[PDB]
Amino acid sequence: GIDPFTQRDVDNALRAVGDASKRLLSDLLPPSTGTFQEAQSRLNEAAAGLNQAATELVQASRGTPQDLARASGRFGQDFSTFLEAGVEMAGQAPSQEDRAQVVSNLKGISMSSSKLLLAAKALSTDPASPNLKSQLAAAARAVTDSINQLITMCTQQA
Repeated sequence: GIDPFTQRDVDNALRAVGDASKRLLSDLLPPSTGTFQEAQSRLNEAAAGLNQAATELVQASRGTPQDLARASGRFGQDFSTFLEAGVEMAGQAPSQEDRAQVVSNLKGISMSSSKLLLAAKALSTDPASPNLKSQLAAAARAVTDSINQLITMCTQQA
């Protein structure tokens, strides 16, 4: 056997995040009709987990590439659930101006999460680069920022 789950997870994350970001923010839209607050709540629950997923990349970046693997594997996977909920409520937006706006926010976190993963991947091949830890933490902070940004907007913002 070979060394399992160390490089797969960092690519698998891009697989999940990338596909979700491309298939949901383009072409395919969740035709889920019902209560807006349901998708709102569903997004909130999902976000809370993804917030930790980004945190996992942070804690793992200062540990081992093998931790980064599981951090990557969850981050990409959980992002799907987050995005699928976000795009769902985005499609329920009555005004297309707001609809396009919320999609723009979704892109912000979709891109940032992708950009974060790239740092984790690089840190798996370059684990002796201390600066790359901080770059990862910075990108993770950006992801978490975008998550909270969208979550603040999904609720009635005052």
